[PDB]
Amino acid sequence: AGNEGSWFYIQPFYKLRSIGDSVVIGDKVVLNPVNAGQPLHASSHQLVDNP
Amino acid sequence: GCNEVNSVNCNTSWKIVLFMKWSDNKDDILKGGDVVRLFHAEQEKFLTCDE
Repeated sequence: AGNEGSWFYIQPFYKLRSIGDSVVIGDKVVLNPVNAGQPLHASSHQLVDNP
Repeated sequence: GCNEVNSVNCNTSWKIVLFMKWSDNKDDILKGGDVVRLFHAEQEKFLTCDE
């Protein structure tokens, strides 16, 4: 759909490495909805069809 | 001992060696001959030693 919410969260954080530059490989803060939309789950929440 | 050098009759050897270049001197770089404050640390902190 490529619709409203995706769209990403403006995408850095931590400390190393402020916004306004190139990140190649590392680890990152990924998407938000425009509707707010971050933060995000890590979860311990699933059902029976899978472990 | 804390002598010095000027004016009066006396021959003397001098000079130095590999220190700074037209390359390194400008700018920021790692100013190796004149490095400044110790810190790695980005944990909102810039640690450095004290007694």
